[PDB]
Amino acid sequence: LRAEERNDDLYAGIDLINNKLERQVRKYKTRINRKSRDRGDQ
Amino acid sequence: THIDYKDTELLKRFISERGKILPRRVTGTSAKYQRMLTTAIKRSRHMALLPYVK
Amino acid sequence: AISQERKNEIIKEYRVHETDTGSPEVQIAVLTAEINAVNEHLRTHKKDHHSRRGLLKMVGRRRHLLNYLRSKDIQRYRELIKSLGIRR
Amino acid sequence: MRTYEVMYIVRPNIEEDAKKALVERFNGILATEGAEVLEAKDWGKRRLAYEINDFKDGFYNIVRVKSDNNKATDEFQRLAKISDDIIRYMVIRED
Amino acid sequence: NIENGVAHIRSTFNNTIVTITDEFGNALSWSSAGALGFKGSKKSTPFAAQMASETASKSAMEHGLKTVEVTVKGPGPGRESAIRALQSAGLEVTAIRDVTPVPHNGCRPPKRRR
Amino acid sequence: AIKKYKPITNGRRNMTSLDFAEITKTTPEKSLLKPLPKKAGRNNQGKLTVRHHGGGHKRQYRVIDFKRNKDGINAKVDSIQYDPNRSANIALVVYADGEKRYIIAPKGLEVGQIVESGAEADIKVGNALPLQNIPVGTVVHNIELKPGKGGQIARSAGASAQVLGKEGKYVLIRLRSGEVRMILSTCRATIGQVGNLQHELVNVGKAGRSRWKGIRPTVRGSVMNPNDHPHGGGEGRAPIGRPSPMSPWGKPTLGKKTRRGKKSSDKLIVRGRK
Amino acid sequence: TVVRKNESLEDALRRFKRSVSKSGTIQEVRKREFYEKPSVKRKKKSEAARKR
RNA sequence: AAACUUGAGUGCAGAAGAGGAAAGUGGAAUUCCAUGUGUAGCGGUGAAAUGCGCAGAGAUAUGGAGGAACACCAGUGGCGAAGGCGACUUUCUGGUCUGUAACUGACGCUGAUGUGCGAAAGCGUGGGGAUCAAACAGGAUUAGAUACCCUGGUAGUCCACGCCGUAAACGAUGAGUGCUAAGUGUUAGGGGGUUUCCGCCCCUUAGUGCUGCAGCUAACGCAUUAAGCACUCCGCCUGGGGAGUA
Ligand SMILES: [Mg+2]
Ligand SMILES: [Mg+2]
Ligand SMILES: [Mg+2]
Ligand SMILES: [Mg+2]
Ligand SMILES: [Mg+2]
Ligand SMILES: [Mg+2]
Repeated sequence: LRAEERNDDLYAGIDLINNKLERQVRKYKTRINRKSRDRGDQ
Repeated sequence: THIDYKDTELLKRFISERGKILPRRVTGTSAKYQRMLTTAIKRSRHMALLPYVK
Repeated sequence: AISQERKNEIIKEYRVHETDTGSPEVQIAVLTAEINAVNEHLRTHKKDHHSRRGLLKMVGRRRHLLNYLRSKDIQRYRELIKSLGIRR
Repeated sequence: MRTYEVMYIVRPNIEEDAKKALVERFNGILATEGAEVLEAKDWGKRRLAYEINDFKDGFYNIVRVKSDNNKATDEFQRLAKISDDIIRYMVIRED
Repeated sequence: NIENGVAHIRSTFNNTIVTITDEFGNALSWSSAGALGFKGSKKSTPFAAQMASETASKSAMEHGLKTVEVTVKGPGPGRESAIRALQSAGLEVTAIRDVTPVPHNGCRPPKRRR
Repeated sequence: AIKKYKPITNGRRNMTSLDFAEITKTTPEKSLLKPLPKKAGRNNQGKLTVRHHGGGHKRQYRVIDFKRNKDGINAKVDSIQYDPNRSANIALVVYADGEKRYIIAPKGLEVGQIVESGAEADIKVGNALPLQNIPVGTVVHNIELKPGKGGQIARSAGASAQVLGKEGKYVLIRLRSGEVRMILSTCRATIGQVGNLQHELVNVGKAGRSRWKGIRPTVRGSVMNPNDHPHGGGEGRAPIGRPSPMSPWGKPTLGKKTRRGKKSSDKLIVRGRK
Repeated sequence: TVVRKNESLEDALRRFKRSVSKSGTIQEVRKREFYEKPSVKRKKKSEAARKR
């Protein structure tokens, strides 16, 4: 989980780092939360 | 000619092995024969000369 | 519509000479039979809208022949209004 | 001017002159208002293909009518539903 | 009552159910997959039909109805594995019918599943 | 079936009447009438025992037979007439025997129509015949509850009941209430639904049409003093201030069931009201 | 509805497995597992006909 | 002011059709009820639970009631101006196509304003209410829910009469008439040629598709069903938001 901000405010920039962090975790989880696939064996 | 709905023997070679209709793809009849057939096969279903299912 | 023995009957009075069907006043009279036949059907069947533009089209083909018939002889037009009842 | 071909089915569990009493009311109905029956052919017992009013057999009838009114055969449609013997019925115009 | 009957199976997409009865159906005995300790979603297996068929057939015992002429009434995974496992009981399966309810486009089925 | 009144007046405004198109003769039959004085809520002691009854319009009582006795004698219908004493219309039927009498007019009933009231009757609208001989599934009305007493059940306008099944000497039936009851099999019930279907849909639209019906006005309990009603006076408008709404005589009136149990027909009710 | 006798059960199945596949039962109830929209089956039948 | 027959229309003779409207008839399935027999679960899911059942559930068999649709035939098929139209029968009724040439003799085309049809969802007055199902209730999932999933469920879905008049109402393509390589399926005819023991082949007409020159296009692509070459008439556009809003 990487993210970068090139702001100078080291309190307002982390308001955007946590925004980019929270987006990337949801990409990771919905990648692996497609276990729910109805596959009935023969 | 014209299919009469009482002539069962020529009309029941076109019914299925359960009571369905064979398509003209597998039977091989023409277009206007098939739909002149199907208005006679369904008047014969109504007066119990042929079943709906067996 | 109307039967042929009804249709061949109505082309006897308004015929101009023998074997002249297709004349304007012999194909307005058979329209007025077909006008009056279908709006009696349409009177008891008020929901039949697809048969209504069949009526409204042959109203238009009767009007275009009445407007045609005045343009070459007016005295024949006055006789057809009196023979079978139309307004205008 | 119009050629009709009715076909009506009666119960199997009826006896002889009960059967021929019911066919002779209808051929008077199918002669009413200028109907003038061509002929009244009768099929025999047929093993009919399924189970209507939990019966197994039926006695068929074929009556051909030449009318121009449709006054006789809809009268037939009115009464054949009323009677509990005549189990199905179908008129069809042939052109 | 001895050695004459009708076997009814209807394996749906869950829970293969079997009821054996006489030739004029009066429910001689029945068993299911839930009656064998299969709680849920293991019931939609042919292996559930491997035991559920004979445990109603062999535990009938009231008349010795030992012929079946089975009837199939459901689209399921354990469909043909319930008649294959019926000759494990060995009850002379002599007439197999697929009598399933097929509509003539009669009613509105439920919604699509997203 | 129903006419709406144009709002020419505030009291005529939303009022909705009933045009009497099913009525064919607007005059009663002089030999089947009977005086009906009003007992406006007052019993033999002289005092008012049910509230909200008073002086409506004067009414004659038309004797109609709820028991249907004349077996196997046909009855043509003269006319469909108005009756003030019930929600339905009534039908003057005339026997081929010669005697005239009224029955409640069913839904589709026309003049010149024959009516048979016996056991060998065809299952047609208006014919009365015992519940043994009535086939299962048909709708039926004017139901006897005891053999010979006359029909009592499903008798107001638009009421019907369908025969559900047959026990040993009982038939099952489903009421217009929704209640499934066993009725004794040797009891009459006339085939069909009783007419005047649009009776429920009149907006009487006016405080005076209610008074012409004989309905005196109902003062609420919460606008009384606390010796007139248990919801008697607070200061200003008050909520009802008790655990339950209560009647003028101190019984809880909202929800509480008042059917007297340990009763003989408790064996006969199968399903409750729906 | 076909009776199969004078053999074992593992050969009556071979008749019955193809006496059901040549019938409108399994392909019919799989179609009516859920209501399809009245203009998407006209394309579903069109895809099941243009491919043949 | 006359004359003509091709355009347009009527005849005559053949067809094809889920074109409408009204009234009847029919079968399978769904739900509910009544009954027989019979015993522990049924149902449901990625897994469960809510829910249902010992006041006999489900399963099975017979019978009943009721509403809604019409499996198979069924097809880049048919019909209609469009919306649309799919059990069957009868009545009433509209249009198209083919062929013949008897007849009328430009009667034609387009069409502002106007006047009528117009999917669904809606609204009104009543009916009817079987399945399905917004809203709503409850159980799970998840990181989180008001979503997805599951159980249940009201309006609605259905009919009758009045409205509403909007859709990605789409071939994102107005109508009419000519003209311009071909190849190929298929539908409704017609004339031939063999003859077939009812099956082909060639030519032509009107539909309906798929390929593809010339030509066109900004490019995709279109191409005798033009988006090619022309002529008539009608609707409409002239930057994006603001806005189909005051
Ligand atoms: Mg009161
Ligand atoms: Mg008022
Ligand atoms: Mg009050
Ligand atoms: Mg006071
Ligand atoms: Mg007190
Ligand atoms: Mg108080």
